[PDB]
Amino acid sequence: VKLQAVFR
Amino acid sequence: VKLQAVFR
Amino acid sequence: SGFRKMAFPSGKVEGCMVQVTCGTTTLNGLWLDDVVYCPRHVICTSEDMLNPNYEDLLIRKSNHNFLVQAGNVQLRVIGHSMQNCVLKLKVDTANPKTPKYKFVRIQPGQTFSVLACYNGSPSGVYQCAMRPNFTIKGSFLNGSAGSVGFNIDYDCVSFCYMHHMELPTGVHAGTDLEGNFYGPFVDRQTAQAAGTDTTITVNVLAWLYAAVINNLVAMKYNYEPLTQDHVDILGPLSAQTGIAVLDMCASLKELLQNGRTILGSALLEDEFTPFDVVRQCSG
Amino acid sequence: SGFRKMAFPSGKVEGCMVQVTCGTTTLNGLWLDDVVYCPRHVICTSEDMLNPNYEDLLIRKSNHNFLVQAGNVQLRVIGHSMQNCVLKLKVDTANPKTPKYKFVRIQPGQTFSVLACYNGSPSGVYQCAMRPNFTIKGSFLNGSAGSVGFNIDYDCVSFCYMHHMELPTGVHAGTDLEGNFYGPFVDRQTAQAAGTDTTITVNVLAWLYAAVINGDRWFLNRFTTTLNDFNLVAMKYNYEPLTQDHVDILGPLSAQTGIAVLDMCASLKELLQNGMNGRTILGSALLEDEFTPFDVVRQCSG
Repeated sequence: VKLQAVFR
Repeated sequence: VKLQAVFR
Repeated sequence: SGFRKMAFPSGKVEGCMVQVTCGTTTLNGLWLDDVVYCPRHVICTSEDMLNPNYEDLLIRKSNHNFLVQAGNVQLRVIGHSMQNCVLKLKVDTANPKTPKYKFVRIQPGQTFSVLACYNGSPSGVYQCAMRPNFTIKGSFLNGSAGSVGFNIDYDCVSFCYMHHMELPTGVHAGTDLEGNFYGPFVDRQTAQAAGTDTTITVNVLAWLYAAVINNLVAMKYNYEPLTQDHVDILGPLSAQTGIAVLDMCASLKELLQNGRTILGSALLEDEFTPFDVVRQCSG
Repeated sequence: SGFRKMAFPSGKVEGCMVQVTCGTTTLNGLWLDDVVYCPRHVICTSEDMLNPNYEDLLIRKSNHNFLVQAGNVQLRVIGHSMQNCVLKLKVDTANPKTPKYKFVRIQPGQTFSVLACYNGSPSGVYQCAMRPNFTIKGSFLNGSAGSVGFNIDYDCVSFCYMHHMELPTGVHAGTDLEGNFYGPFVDRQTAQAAGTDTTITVNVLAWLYAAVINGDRWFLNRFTTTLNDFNLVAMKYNYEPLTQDHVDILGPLSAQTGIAVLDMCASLKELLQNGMNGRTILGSALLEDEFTPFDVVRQCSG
């Protein structure tokens, strides 16, 4: 269950 | 065979 | 002649895709008049995904923590607010490429065109159905959230989807442009899973027709219930073939027994609405 | 995650679609710089398309005979030339939305996106493969001609296709943008039929790799084999022979998955023998061949 923004 | 311009 | 899965010309929507960054978290945004719309989890961090409080996280942030790149042009954010799961960022410039538009919450069964974006750049367009379990079968990687689904009726762009997340199954959930989710999903990385999928009955009918041109045993075979407003919509397509709605509804049974290709497919295809047939076939 | 038939965004092409009228004949044309490109049979009447001579049908015609509407605006035709089966109308006005563009001739096997148009107004976009028989299973109606096929790199539109006609099987024939037809067809209503269509082998193999990357693995086996022997078995289901160039370009996908190309061919073989046993691959109940290695790498990696 992945939030599909880019996290860094 | 059909040419697919409109000839009307 | 010919029948293919077909997206709307994406041009009028590409003009509206910007990039939205909060700290180091980045995703796509929808710039319309003087308002950017974007999934609200852009205000999260990797450490901060499991159980996030968007209302505290939002309070900590000012206009100046929202970076919007619309091409080169950095848009200066001059206002911020949260409606359900989407941010609203008021900006100095109205989008000069803003088309006629309105938000709508589509029903399961209905189809829209998805403009897959990354860093605010349109990457690809494909055709999606809102499935019964309120998921879509997409192609979406990291950076894809804020990607929009839309339909074009006149040159009114009706936005019906903004993307947020993928599920373990390989499918996708998101919101209408009021930030309300489709189905019972929330923007956090807790174990969620989709309802079991039905099959859109009216759409497999509509498609059966489309082949030619080139009741309710459905609980048994996991086909959603067919309705009166569906056989009034399908009307035009039963007239065009001479095969009445119920007439076509007949053929349905010896198919779900032992149904090699139909329009290329050896399965009943339900990702095409009857409007999607009318447009392509006699339209 | 996911794998889907995915078109290039069509914006850049949309800004170049005009309609061309000549007599009561109308189709779509491609407005790049100060030239519109369209199919030449626009100069034909209904009465003179069974057996036309284009080189005079053009000498019989004048700049003023050519109408080009770019939405609201009319465009003044200040020149015309013919090059193979396309007309080049020079116009007083360079297209201010002209994108970076090349013109390319693609191979059988390669994909492009088709912006379908009517009356110069774009209708919808969809992905197409050039078949081995040099046709395309498109979705075109009357007035679709001059609709174009394209690939975008970052901001560079390569035009590989323009639309002319519909063969009597429901499949489509067009030219590159220098007007040379793909395959043995000609723009007149004489008896033409496509050569019997092969399957794009490499494409199906890339499509299997795509399915592995999304989870479906069931069609795999510990069986490996010999190119020549898989070829001998392909030649028996109407698959094109697979070259040693074809193996090389699967190289990347073979890496990412650890499945060696030869191993995937043995997986393809065992499918063709026994079929899919009422199973699915990526939501399809038959082997999809309209997806290039690039098509798949483009969707599955970043």
